[PDB]
Amino acid sequence: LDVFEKTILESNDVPGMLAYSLKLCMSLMQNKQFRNKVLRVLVKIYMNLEKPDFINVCQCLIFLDDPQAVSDILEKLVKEDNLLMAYQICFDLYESASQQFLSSVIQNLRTDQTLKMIKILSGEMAIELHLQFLIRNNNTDLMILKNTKDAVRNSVCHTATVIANSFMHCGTTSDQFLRDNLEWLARATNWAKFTATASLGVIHKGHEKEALQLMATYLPKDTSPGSAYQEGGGLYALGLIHANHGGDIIDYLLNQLKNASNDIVRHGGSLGLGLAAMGTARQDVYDLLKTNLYQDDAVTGEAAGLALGLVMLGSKNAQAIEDMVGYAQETQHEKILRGLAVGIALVMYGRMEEADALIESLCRDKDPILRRSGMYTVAMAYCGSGNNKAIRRLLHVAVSDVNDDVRRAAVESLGFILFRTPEQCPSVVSLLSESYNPHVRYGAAMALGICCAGTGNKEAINLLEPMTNDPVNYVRQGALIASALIMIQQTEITCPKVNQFRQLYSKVINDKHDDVMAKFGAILAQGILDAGGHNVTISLQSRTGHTHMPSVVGVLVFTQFWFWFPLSHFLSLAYTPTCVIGLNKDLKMPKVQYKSNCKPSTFAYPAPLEPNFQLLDNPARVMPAQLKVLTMPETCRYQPFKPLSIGGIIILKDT
Amino acid sequence: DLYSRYKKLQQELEFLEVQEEYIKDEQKNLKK
Amino acid sequence: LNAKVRLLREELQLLQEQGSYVGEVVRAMDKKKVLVKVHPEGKFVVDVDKN
Amino acid sequence: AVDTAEQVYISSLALLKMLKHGRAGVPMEVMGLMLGEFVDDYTVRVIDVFAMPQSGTGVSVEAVDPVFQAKMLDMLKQTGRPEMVVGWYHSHPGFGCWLSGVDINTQQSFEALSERAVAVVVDPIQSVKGKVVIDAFRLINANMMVLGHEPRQTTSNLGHLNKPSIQALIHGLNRHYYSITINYRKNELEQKMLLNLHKKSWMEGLTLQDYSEHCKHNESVVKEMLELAKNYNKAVEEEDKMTPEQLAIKNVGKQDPKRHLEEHVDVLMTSNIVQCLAAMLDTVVFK
Ligand SMILES: [Zn+2]
Repeated sequence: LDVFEKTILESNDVPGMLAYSLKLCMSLMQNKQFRNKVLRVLVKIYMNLEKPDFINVCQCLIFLDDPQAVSDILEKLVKEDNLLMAYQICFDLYESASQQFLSSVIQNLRTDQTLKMIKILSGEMAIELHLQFLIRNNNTDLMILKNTKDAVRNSVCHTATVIANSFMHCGTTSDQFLRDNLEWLARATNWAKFTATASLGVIHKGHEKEALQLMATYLPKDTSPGSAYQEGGGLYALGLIHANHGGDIIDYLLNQLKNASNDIVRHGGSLGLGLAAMGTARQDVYDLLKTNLYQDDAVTGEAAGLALGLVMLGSKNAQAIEDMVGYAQETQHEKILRGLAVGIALVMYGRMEEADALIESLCRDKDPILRRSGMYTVAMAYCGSGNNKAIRRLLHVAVSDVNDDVRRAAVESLGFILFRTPEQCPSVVSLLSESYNPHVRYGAAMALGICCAGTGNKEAINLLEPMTNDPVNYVRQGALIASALIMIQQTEITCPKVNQFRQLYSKVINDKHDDVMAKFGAILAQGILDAGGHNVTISLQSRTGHTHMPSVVGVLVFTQFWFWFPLSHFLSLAYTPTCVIGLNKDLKMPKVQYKSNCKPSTFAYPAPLEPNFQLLDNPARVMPAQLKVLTMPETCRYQPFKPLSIGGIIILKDT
Repeated sequence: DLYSRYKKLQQELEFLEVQEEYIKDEQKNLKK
Repeated sequence: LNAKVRLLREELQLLQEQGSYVGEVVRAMDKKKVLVKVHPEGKFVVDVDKN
Repeated sequence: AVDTAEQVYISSLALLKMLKHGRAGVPMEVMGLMLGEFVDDYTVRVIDVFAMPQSGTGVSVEAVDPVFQAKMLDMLKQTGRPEMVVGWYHSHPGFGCWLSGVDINTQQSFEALSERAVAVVVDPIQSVKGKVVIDAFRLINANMMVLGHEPRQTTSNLGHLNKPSIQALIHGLNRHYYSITINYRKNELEQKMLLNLHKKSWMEGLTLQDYSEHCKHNESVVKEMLELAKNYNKAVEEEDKMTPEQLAIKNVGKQDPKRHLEEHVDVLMTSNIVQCLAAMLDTVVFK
C-alpha cells in the first residue's frame, strides 16, 4: 500500500481516480484479509481531505464492520453543527447495514436531543415515507385478477390466487380484492386459512403503528370461530407486516408462545417470531424455540427449524450449529428435518470461509435432507461472491449425486453465487437447462430466476422460453416463476417479450387442460410480475453497494415452496421499493417534480386492458434501469445533496 | 483500464477450468 | 449423449400410442377427403392430415 | 383432511418379500399384510411384511383369515418387535397398478379398523431392472365426491411429481382412490451387504481358463474375421450412394460387417489381455 499511499496524492487530482479504485477493489478483490487493508486505506484519504467526502465514507466503512468509527464520524458532523451531510448519510446507513451493526451504533449516540438520531436510524420515518410512497401511487388492475377469478376452482388455485393478489399489494394495505368478495374466500379451508390470513400480513407490511389492533379481529374472546388456523396465522401475519422490525412485538410474540395450545398455531408463532426478530441472536428467544422445537411434532418442526435460523442468522454460533445439526440426526419425523435444511444454512451467512468445517460435514452426510441443507449453506456461505471453489463443489453434486432434491437445490444455489455478475450467470446453466433429469431443469429455471431477477437479460429469457413448454408439469412451474422475477417492472425497456409473456400467462390460466400445479406458477407469476402495483422490485443488492440481507434470505425461503405452500410468503422481504424521495432539512417532504430525458412510452404503466420531459412529483417512482435518465430542475429552490443517480431517500438542499 | 483487463480475464480463465470439470464430470454420470 | 438418454427415455412412453391401420385408397374424394378400404374390415371415408 | 405428502417409506427388505411373493403366484393375486409403524401425521413407514396363505384356486383377494393373522402376529412379537398392521399388498401380474372392484371393497374393511391404512399394489412382471412399480394407493370417501369438494387439501408441490399412468387413470384413479408417493430407505450396512455381495467371486482371478481351449477359441473367432473382413470390402464400395436412408433401410435383412467385425475384435482383445496378464501375475505370486 505504500506505493498506493504515495499515489493517493499525485500530479492528477481525485476526480475519478480514487473513485474507480473503490469500484475496482470491490468487484475484484477476493480475500478479505487484503480487502480490509485496501478499504480502510481508502477511508484514510477521505478523512484528511480538505473537503472530505462523506456520502461514501460510511458506505466504504460498513464492509469493515467498525460500529464505533461511524458513530464518531457522525458526531463530528454534529459538533461541526451541520445536520445536512450528517442526516443523509444516516439514512443510507440504515438501509444497507446489518441490524447488529445498526444496533451497535445507537448505543453510542444514545449512551428532545436524543430523538433526532435514534429515529433516523430505525428508519420508522422511512417506512412511513415508504408506506406513504406506496399508497400515494397504486395502480393495480381489478380485471387482471378478475380474469383469474373465473379460472379459480376448488383446487389449489384458490390458495394460489390468494397468494397472487397479496404480492400486488405488498404494503399498499388495499384489502378490497379480498373484501368485495368473501363467500369465495370461504371456499378453501383447513390450510388456506393460514395462507389467506398470511396474505393479509404482506398487504399491510409497514403499518407498524396500527398493527396489534388490526390483528385484533382474530382474538379468542371476540369471535372464537370453529377453526384455530385463522387465529394462528395472525402470529404469522405480524411477521410479514413487521418484517425485519421487532419492537413491542417481541414481547407480544413471546407472550403468546409461552402459553402453548395444540401446535397448529405454534407454527405461526415460530415463523412470526423469527420474522419479527430476524438476525438478532437474543438468547431469550433462542431458548424458547428449542423447547418448542424439541416437542418433536412434524407440524411444529418446520416453524421451529426455520425460525431458529432466522433469529440467529449470520451467527456461526458453536452451540447453535451443534444443537441444530444434533437434532437433525435423531428425529424420526421428516418435516422437522426439512425445516432444519434452511435453519442451519441460514445461521452461516456471509462467511465464505467459516462454512468449510460445516460444509464438509453436511455435504458428506448420509441423510438426503442434510446433504441439500449443506448445499444451501454454500449457497449462503458465499452469497454474491462468485467463488470458484464453491461452484466447483456445487456443480459436481448437481450432476453426480443420487437424490433428486439435493440435486435440485444444488443448481438453485448457483444463482446466489453468481448474481453479482449477471451476464455470465446464464453461462453455467445453458447446458443444464435441458438435462435428462427433469429436477435438474427446475433448478436451472430457478437458478436464473433468483440470479438475474433484477435485470431483464436477453440471453436469460431466451433460455426460459423453450422450457416454458416442457412436458414435465412441475418443471413448467419453475420456468414461469423465473420470467416473473426477471421482467419485474419491465415495460418494453429490456426486450419486447414483456407483452407476450403476460398473454402467455392468461392462456395457461384460462385453459382447462393444464396441470393444476402447472398453472400454480402461472397464477403466482402474474402476481409477481406486478408486485405491489409496479412500485416494488426484487434486487439482492442495494444501490449503496451492499448485499441486501432480507432479500437474499427471503428469496431463498420463497424457493422452498415445494414442501410448504404457506412458507412461500417470504417474498415480501426481498421486495424493495424503486423510488426517489426528497425531504426537507429535518422531516418535511417538499412538493417538487423531476423530469425525465427519455420517451414517455418506456416509463409508461401497463394500463388496464412524443414528450421527452416526463413529469414526476417528489413522491415519484423511477425504475433503477431508467433512474439515470431523470432531470433535476436547477431553476427550483431545492437542490439534491445526494447525486441524482442512485435512488432512495435524498435530503434535498434548498437554495 | 488495463488492470481492469488483466484481472478481468484472470477470472475468465479460472472459470473455463470449472466448466471443464463439470462437463467432464457429467460425462462419467450421463454415460452411466 | 444427453439427447440419446432423453430419446430412449421417451420411447417407453412412445411405444404405447395405438398403432395405425393399413388400408388401400380406392378413389380420392372432394374436400380433401379420401375413401379407403382397410385390411379385413369395411370401407371408410376418412379425413387427411394436412402434412 | 389428508396431507397429500404421505410419502410411504417401505423398506430395503419389505420390497424383496413383496416381489418374491408376487412372482411366486404370478398367475393369481396373492395378498398379505404390511407390518409398519405410523410416525408422523404426514408419513407412514413399513418395516416388515408377511404373506397370507392362498385360499386355493381363483385369482382373487377375496378375504383375509382372522385366525392366521393373530397366530403369526402373536408369534413375531415374542422374537422380533411388536408391529401393527398398517396395510395390505396384493400383486397384479401384468395388468398394472390400480384397485379393482373387489380390491376396493376389501380395502374399506381395513380402513374401518384403522383410519390411515395404506393399500399397496406390486407388479412382478412389469418391473424389470431398475423400476419396481408399486404405486401404493388409498381410498377416497364417496361423500366428498357427492359433496364435490376435492380431497387431499394439497399444501405442497410434493405429491404432483409422478404423472398418473393412463392405464391406472382409466380405473378409479383420483375418482375412487388416490395414490400416495412411495420412496425407500437405504443404509450403507444394507447396501454394502447387498451391492458388494451379489456378483462376486473368491479366487477366480488367478485361473488361466483352460489354456488349451483358449487358443482354440481364438482360432474360431479369428477365422470368422477372414470371411467377415472379405464381406467388409464388398460393404464399402456399394455404400456412400444416394439416399443413405435407403442405404440405412437396406441393412435390415443382412448382417452388417461394420458392427459384426467390431464385436469380435472387442472380445478378442479383452480375452487375451486378461488371459495374458494373469500369466505374468501368477508367475510372481507363486514362487
Ligand atoms: Zn387387485
